[PDB]
Amino acid sequence: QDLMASGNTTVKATFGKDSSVVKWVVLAEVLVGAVMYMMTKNVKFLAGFAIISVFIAVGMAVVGL
Amino acid sequence: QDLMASGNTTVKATFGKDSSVVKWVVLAEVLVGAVMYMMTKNVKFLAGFAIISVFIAVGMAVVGL
Amino acid sequence: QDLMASGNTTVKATFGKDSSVVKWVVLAEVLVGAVMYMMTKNVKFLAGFAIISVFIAVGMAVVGL
Amino acid sequence: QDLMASGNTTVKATFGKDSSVVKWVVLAEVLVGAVMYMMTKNVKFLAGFAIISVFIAVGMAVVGL
Amino acid sequence: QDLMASGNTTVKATFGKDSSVVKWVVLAEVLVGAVMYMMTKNVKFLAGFAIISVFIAVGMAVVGL
Amino acid sequence: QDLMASGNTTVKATFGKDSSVVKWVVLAEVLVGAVMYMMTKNVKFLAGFAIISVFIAVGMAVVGL
Amino acid sequence: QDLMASGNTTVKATFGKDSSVVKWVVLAEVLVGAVMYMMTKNVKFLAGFAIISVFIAVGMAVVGL
Amino acid sequence: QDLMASGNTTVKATFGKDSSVVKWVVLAEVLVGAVMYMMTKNVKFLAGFAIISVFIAVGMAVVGL
Amino acid sequence: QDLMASGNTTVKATFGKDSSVVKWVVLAEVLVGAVMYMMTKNVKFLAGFAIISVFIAVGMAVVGL
Amino acid sequence: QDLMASGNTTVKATFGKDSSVVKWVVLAEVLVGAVMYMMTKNVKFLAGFAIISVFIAVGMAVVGL
Amino acid sequence: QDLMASGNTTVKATFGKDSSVVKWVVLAEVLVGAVMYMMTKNVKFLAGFAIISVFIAVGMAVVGL
Amino acid sequence: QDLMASGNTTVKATFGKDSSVVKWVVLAEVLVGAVMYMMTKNVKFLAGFAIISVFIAVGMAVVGL
Amino acid sequence: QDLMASGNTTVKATFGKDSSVVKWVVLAEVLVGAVMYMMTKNVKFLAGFAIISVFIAVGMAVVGL
Amino acid sequence: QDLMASGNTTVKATFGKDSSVVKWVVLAEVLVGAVMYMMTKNVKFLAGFAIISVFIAVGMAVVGL
Amino acid sequence: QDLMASGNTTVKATFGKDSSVVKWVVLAEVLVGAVMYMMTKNVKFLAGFAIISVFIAVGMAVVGL
Amino acid sequence: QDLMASGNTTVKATFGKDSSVVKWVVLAEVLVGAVMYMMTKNVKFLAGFAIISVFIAVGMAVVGL
Amino acid sequence: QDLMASGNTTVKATFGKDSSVVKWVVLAEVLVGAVMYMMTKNVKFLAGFAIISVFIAVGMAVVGL
Amino acid sequence: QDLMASGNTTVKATFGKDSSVVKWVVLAEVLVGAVMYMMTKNVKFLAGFAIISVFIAVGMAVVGL
Amino acid sequence: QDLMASGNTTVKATFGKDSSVVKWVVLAEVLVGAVMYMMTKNVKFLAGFAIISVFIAVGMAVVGL
Amino acid sequence: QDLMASGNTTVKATFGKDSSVVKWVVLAEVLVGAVMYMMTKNVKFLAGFAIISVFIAVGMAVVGL
Repeated sequence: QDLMASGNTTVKATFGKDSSVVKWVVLAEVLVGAVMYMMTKNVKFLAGFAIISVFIAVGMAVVGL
Repeated sequence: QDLMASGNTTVKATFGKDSSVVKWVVLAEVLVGAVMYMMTKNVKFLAGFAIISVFIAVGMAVVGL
Repeated sequence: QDLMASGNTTVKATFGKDSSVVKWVVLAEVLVGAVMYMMTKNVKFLAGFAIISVFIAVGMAVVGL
Repeated sequence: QDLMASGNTTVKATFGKDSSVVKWVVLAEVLVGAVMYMMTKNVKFLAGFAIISVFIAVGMAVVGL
Repeated sequence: QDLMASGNTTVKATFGKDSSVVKWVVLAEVLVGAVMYMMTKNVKFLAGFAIISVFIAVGMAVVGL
Repeated sequence: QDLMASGNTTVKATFGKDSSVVKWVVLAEVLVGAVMYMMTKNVKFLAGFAIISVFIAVGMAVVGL
Repeated sequence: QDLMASGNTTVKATFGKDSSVVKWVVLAEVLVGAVMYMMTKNVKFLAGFAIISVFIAVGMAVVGL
Repeated sequence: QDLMASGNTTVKATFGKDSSVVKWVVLAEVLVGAVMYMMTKNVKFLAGFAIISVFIAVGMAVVGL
Repeated sequence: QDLMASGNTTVKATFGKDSSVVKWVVLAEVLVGAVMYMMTKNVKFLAGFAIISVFIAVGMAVVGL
Repeated sequence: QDLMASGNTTVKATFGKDSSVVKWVVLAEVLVGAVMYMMTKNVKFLAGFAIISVFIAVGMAVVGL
Repeated sequence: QDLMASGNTTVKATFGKDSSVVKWVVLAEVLVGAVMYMMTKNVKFLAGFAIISVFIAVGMAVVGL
Repeated sequence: QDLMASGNTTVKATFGKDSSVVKWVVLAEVLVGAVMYMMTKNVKFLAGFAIISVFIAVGMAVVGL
Repeated sequence: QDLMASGNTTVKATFGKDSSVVKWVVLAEVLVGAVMYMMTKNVKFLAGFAIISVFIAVGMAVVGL
Repeated sequence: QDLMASGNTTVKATFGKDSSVVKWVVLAEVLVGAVMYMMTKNVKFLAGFAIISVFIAVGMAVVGL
Repeated sequence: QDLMASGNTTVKATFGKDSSVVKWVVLAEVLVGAVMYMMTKNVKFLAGFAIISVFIAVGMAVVGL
Repeated sequence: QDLMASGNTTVKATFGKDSSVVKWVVLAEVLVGAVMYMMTKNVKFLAGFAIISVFIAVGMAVVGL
Repeated sequence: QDLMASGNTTVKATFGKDSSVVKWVVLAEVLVGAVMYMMTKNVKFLAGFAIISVFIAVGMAVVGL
Repeated sequence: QDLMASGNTTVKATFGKDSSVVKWVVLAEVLVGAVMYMMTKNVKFLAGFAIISVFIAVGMAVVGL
Repeated sequence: QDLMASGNTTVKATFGKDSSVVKWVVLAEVLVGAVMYMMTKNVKFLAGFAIISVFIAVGMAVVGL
Repeated sequence: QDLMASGNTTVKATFGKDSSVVKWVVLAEVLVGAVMYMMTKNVKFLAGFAIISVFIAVGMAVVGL
């Protein structure tokens, strides 16, 4: 017998490296930086905009099925 | 099956590179600079007015769906 | 569907290039210069009176919706 | 007589070091970090992404049948 | 024989993507944000107002019968 | 059959865009700003006074039944 | 049916544009300025004395029921 | 019903244009000027002695209940 | 036949808009505010003193038999 | 029948506008101000000393049975 | 019945206008001034030494049972 | 009953007008003056050496138990 | 017949205003304050040391049989 | 009958004014001051070293059996 | 019975006036002064080096078992 | 039993009067003087170069284990 | 007859002051401190390492059979 | 009988003074310092790097079986 | 048995003295210095660029497995 | 297994010695010098223009992957 936990894993395709879910955060990332940059006017919050992106890239690349 | 996280993403069009949400901050940006410039009279707070703008541009351009 | 962040943006008209909010700072600008010019008697604080004005102009002109 | 608790242990192969079940968490791991990193923008939540991975590795390696 | 769990599913129409039940939360959403925004005056609670809406949209769209 | 969740929705009229409930927060909004402005004397807390208002406007306008 | 959130709104008359509650802050306003002006001797804290007043005026005028 | 925030407002009479509280600052005003005038020997700190006085006068006169 | 759940509803008069039970909380309200205000010295806890009062008013007014 | 929640309300006289319980807080009020004033040496904590007093006055006056 | 919150109020005599507890702060007052005066050498911290004293006097005099 | 806050007040004798604690500051006073006089060579820092001394004297004399 | 719940009430004498049981807490009170004062070094935990004592006094005095 | 809560109260002698338990905190007191003084280098944490000591003294003296 | 909190108090000898633990801070003391003196170059941080030492001395001498 | 805080105190040898750690600061000392001397060209910053050195010497000599 | 609850009490020797079970916690103690010290980098978690040890010592010494 | 809690204590060898588990933290230690040093640029976080190391050394040395 | 915490420690190779993770900070180090140097234009932030580097070197060299 | 922290490091190419990010600061460098040179007219701010450049060069050259 094979493993029955499988089937679909469209879940991947749902969460896939390019999917709906993934992109959203980046917008939030872009938003929240612009958000928090307003009050502080510190150049801080513009980071994961780079980082998160490449983070998720290798992050997803680690497994991503 | 496709990914079911999708549908609309009018959310994009709601947050889209030219949308309501985006522009607001810029005003705040323009405001808060004029705000904080008053007390300090330092030429500092006039930056992201350029930066944030082009920031969000490429920032949105990074993904923006 | 359209973006639901919209509606009014009388907020613009509230913050609009000629609106209530905008003008106030300029007075403060004019005031605070006269303010700080008193103690220093340095010709410094008479600037953004020009600058801020034209600043906000193009500043608002950048987007201002 | 042998032990009758045995048979299959495809359960292993179902939970096996590389199986369906295992990978899912990592995605969640990658997700939730990106999740919680948004609100805090603290570099914290990017850890078990390394840790959990190698954790489960030796963790599974401890027994994993 | 067919499935006898069926019949009506006016329940859908009762919970349907546009129904009574659905809308209520959004008001609460709009309310509670205005609620909690008062004490904190943090721009936080104005989110699901967007999110929940589009959330339920695709959320309902996932199945919604 | 129709949906039985309905009936009244005077609740709307109770929470309606112009109703009792709505206005209260604005006062609180006006109050709490004057409140917190006292201790800080920062021009911050005078915002949602604009924002919340127009916020609820489109916010209610999003659905508001 | 009408909205049952109503009744009294003497609360208004309690918070009304001229009421007890309103005036208090102004005194505090006048006080705290004189307060903080002592230590700094900066002409700063004499502002909302004008501002807050007219602020609350239009502020209350925005809704104030 | 009337507003129940009222009653006493002896608080006024406690803070009243001529009351205990009011006068104190003026002494401090007179003191701190003499204080800070010593170290600087600049004729500066003798101002609000006039200003604060008339300030509070119209200041209290603005509302003062 | 009429409903036999009735009779007395002195319970109302026992809980009535002006009764024993009602008033107690207000004292507690007044107390607990003074209570918690001591430790924090935050102006917070002086609210429901207004709110609860008018709250119960319309609250009782909603039905109160 | 009358309401049986009544009887005594010596509780009032126990909590009465002049009673034991009431006064205590004021001492604490006077204490804690002197307390917290020590560390900060900010003139802040001397307030409710006035406020709380008159607060409880009208506060008790609101109902106080 | 009388109020049972009473009895002793030696607590007063424990906190009384001349008691143990009261005096301590004044020493701290005298100390902390000498403390903080050292680092700043600003004539500031010698105040409540007068103020606190007379403060507590009338402060206690307000009620002090 | 008497006040139980009492007992010892060797604390006085520990902080007493002539005690250990008192004298220390004076040395610091003498030191820090010599300290800060070095860099400035301004005759300033030789003051509380007189002042603090007599300050603490009457200061302690105010109460000092 | 009399009430048979009685007899002994040495329980009182066991819990009596001066008994074993009573005193223990005070020690704990004294201990736990010294306990929690260590970590915080906040002057807080030295209170019920007064309060609890007089609390139990009138507290016991309320009935204490 | 006597109270049976008694017996030993070596517990006192275990917690007694001079016992093991008592002294420990003082060391911690001495330690934690030296601890927290390091990071701040504020002269603050050297207090209860006096205070706690005499505190516990009268504190224990209050009852201490 | 004796007190059972005792035994060892090698803890003393572990924390004893000359022990491991004690000395460490002094090094830190010496270090942190040299640390913070670098950035400020203020002669400040060379104090507890004397003070802490003699502080702990009498400090330990106060009890130190 | 002996004190178990001991063992190694190679920490000393790690921080020892001649160790790695010690010397570093001196370089920084030499550096920062040359650093800050550049901008001011004041002969000031050449001091602890002597002082710190001999400072740490006796400083370490005070205890240094 | 003797007590039959006895026999073995190798349980002691199993839990004995030096046994397997005892030591484990100390490692955990040492571990968890190093654990929690990482995230906070507060010097806190290095305590029971001393305390627990001597704690269990006298703790076991209290009875330990 | 001997104690049956024993056997293996490879757990030691698993946690042993030189084992896998031990070293990890040190890396984290080295990491987190470099981590937190970035944002603050305070020389603080480089400590337990020494301390934790020698800490665990004697710490493990205390028992470590 | 051997210790089962082992296996991989590719984690080392993942965090190894030359690995991905290590280098990143240095860039940040180089960045943040250039970052913070801009606003201050103080020559400060160019340090750990040397320090952190050699820091991590010996730091990793301390254990690094 | 290899280290999974890797992948991309386009991050380098994103931050690479010649990349977008790098150049920006230099402009700011050139700007801010011209900025701050205006007010002071001191020849100071024209430095890192050289320095930062070559700084980042070797700085990046130190590692830069």
